[PDB]
Amino acid sequence: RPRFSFSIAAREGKARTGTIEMKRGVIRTPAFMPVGTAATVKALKPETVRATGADIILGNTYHLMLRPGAERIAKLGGLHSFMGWDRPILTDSGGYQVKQSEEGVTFKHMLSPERSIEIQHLLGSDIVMAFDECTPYPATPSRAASSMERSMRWAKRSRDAFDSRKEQAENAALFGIQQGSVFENLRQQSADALAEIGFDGYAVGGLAVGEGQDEMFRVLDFSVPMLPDDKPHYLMGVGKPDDIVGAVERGIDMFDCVLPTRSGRNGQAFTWDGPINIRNARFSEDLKPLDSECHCAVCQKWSRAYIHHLIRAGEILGAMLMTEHNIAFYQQLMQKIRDSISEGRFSQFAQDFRARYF
Amino acid sequence: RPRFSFSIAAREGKARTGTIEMKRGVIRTPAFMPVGTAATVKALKPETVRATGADIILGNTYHLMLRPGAERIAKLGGLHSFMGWDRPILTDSGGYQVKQSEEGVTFKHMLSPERSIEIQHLLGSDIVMAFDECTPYPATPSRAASSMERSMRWAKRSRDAFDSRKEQAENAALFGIQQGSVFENLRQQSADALAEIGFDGYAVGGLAVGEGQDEMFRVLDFSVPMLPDDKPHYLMGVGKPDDIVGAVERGIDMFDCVLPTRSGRNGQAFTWDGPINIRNARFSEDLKPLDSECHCAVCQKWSRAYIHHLIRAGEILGAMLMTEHNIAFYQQLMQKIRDSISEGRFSQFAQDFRARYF
Ligand SMILES: CNc1nc2cc3nc[nH]c(=O)c3cc2[nH]1
Ligand SMILES: CNc1nc2cc3nc[nH]c(=O)c3cc2[nH]1
Ligand SMILES: [Zn+2]
Ligand SMILES: [Zn+2]
Repeated sequence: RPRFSFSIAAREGKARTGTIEMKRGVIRTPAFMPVGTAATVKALKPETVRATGADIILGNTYHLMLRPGAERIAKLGGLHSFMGWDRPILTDSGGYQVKQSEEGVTFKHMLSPERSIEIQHLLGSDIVMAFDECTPYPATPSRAASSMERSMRWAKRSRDAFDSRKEQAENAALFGIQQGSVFENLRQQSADALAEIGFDGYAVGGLAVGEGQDEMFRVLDFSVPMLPDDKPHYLMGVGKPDDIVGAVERGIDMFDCVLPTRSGRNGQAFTWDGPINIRNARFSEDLKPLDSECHCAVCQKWSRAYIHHLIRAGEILGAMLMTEHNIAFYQQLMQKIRDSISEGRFSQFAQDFRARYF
Repeated sequence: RPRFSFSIAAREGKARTGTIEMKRGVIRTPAFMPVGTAATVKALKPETVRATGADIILGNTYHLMLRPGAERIAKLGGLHSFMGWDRPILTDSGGYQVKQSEEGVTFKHMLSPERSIEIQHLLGSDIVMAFDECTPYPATPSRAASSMERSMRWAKRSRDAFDSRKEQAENAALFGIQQGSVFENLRQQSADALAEIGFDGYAVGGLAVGEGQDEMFRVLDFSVPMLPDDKPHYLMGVGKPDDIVGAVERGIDMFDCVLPTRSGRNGQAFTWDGPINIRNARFSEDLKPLDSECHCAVCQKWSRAYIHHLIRAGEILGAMLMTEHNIAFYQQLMQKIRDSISEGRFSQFAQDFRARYF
C-alpha cells in the first residue's frame, strides 16, 4: 500500500465516496472515526471497534501526552501496539483540548507546532494534524483574522517539522486545518495559504463550537469548495447524524465525534427513528432491541429492557452495550451514505433519512 | 439431560472430580461460579464468561428482587433470557445480603423461606438455595445452636415451598445449607437434619465470615464428611485461590466469590506467582502479559503496561480486561484441579501450586 492515496469512486453534487489507502489499511469515505481518548475507545475492545465497521480511529493526543507520556508509549512500541489497534490512527494535535504566544501554548508545559508534530510521531500516528488555533465563536473579524493568520504560520511550521523527520514523512500523512470563523474572505485566504503550503488532506476547523447547525452549514457552503477537490475534507468534531448527512452533502469526507461513545455511556441510543434515552421508564419492559433494523451484535441479542436496567444500575456492561450499538449505528449510517452516493441516490437518502429521523 | 444428576468420575483422598448434569447444561466439578450481581457478571458479556470456561454462574437475588424486581424479570422471560446466559444459574436466597423473626426477615420488605423460593422461581434459577441464617463469627455455642436450629426449620420450609411448585420441582434443583458455627456437634446435628429433609446438594454455610483460613479448614475437616458423599458440596463465598485448593482437598465441589471480579476492577490480577496490583508503578513499562502462562485472550494481546495505564486512568476497558483475565485464571485453576484429581496427582499439584504461589 502507498503512504497515502485518496481516490474518488463516485460523486453526487458536492458529495463524494471513495477510499484513502495507507500502509496500515484502507479507509472508506465518507468515514466516521470513533474517538480514542486515552489509548482506548471507551468501553470497547479494538476488535469490537473494527467489528462495527470502523476503518480508522482518532487518538486524542492531550491525555496521552500527560500520562503515560508520548515518550513512554514510543518506548513501549507506539500507540498501535500499546492499545492493540493495527489499522490507521488519526491523531489530533493536542492543542484543542488545551499562556498563548506565537511560539505555542504553555499550560498546567509548552506545546508548539514542533512538539505537537513530535508527539504525534512518538505515538506513531498515520494521519497527523497540523497544530492550530480554534477561534472561539463568536469572533470579531479582526480577532478571527489574527487567529487565522497565526494558524497558517503554525501550519507552515507543522509542515516543515513533519517533513524534517524522514520516517514520519515517508510513512504518515499530514492534514492542514482551515480557520476564518464564519467569514468567507478569511476562509478563502486560509484555504489559499494551506494549498500553497500543501497537505495530504484539509480539515475545516473552527466549527461545531456553538454556532448551531444552520450557521455551520452556511459556512460549509462556501468554505469546502475552497479546498482542493482532489484531497479529503475533514470536518473536525462533527457530529450528530443529521450534521453528518448535511456535511457530506456539502463535500465533507471525514468525521469524528465523542457523541456516540460519551452519550452512549449516558443512556442515549441512536435509532433510525431518532435518538432515545434508554433510562426512560417507558423502556423498562420493552423487549425490542435498541433499533428495529440495526445489524449490530447488541441488537441481535439484548433488549431495551435489559439495557435500561444496566444503565440505571450503573453497570459497566450497560456502557459497553450502548457504546457498541451507537458506534455500529454510526458506521451503518456512513455505509448507507457511501452506497447511496455510489448509486446516485444520496439526495433521496438524505431526505428519507431526515423524514424518519425527525 | 436430567433435571439433576451428579456423578463422580475420580477421587483422591477427600477430593472428587465429576459432573452435574442439568437441563441447561453440564457442570464440571470442582466448579467455580462467577458472580452475577444484578443480572450481569460485572464488565463481561456472557459469551466472554463462557469463553473463560465457566459452566455456571451465580445470580445474586438481593439486588434484582429490588430492581427490576423478580416479577418483572419473570414477565420479560426469566433471568436467562434477560441477561443472555443460557447455561445453568445458581441463585442465592437473597437473605445473606439483607427485623428478624421465625417468619423471615423484614428490611428497608419481608423475605421468608417461601418468598425466597418464589423469587428464585420467578427468576428461573436452575439451582435454588434454601433460605437460611448465616451465624455471625464468633458465636457463642447457645447462639450458634439457636441460629442453626432456625435455619433447619427454614430448610424444611424451603424444601416444601420448592416441592409445592411443580415446574420448579421438575426442572430445578434445591440445595440445603449447613450451619453450626465452628462447633462440631452443631455441624453434625445440622448435617443430620438436612439429610433427613433431603436435598440435591449441600452447602457448608457459616464460613468465610472472618474466622480466617486455619479455622475454616479445621471446620471443613470435620464438617464436610458429615454431608452425604453422593451429592455436591458447596462452600459459599470462597474464595482466594489457596482457599479453593485446600477446600477441594477437604471435599468441596463448588465455589463462588466476588474476589476475581471485584478485585479485578480494583487492580488486582491473579498469577501463578501470586496476585499483583497492576497499578503499581513497577508495571508502567512492563510489556509482559499479566501472567506468563495464562491462555486467556487478555494475556494473548495486551501488556501489563497498557492495563496499568487503563486502570490508573479509570478506564472501563481496564475493568473489562482485568476481570476477563481473573475469571479465566480461576477457571484454569479449576481445570488444573480437575485434571490432577482425575490423574491421581492432586496432592502434588496442591504442593507445587502453593510453593510457587507463595
Ligand atoms: C466538537 N467541536 C469541535 N471540535 C473541534 C476540534 C478542533 N481541533 C482543531 N481545530 C479546530 O478548529 C477544531 C474545531 C473543533 N470543533
Ligand atoms: C464471603 N463469605 C461468605 N459468603 C456467604 C454467603 C452465605 N450465604 C448463605 N449462607 C451462608 O452461611 C453464607 C456464608 C457466607 N460466607
Ligand atoms: Zn444495534
Ligand atoms: Zn490471562
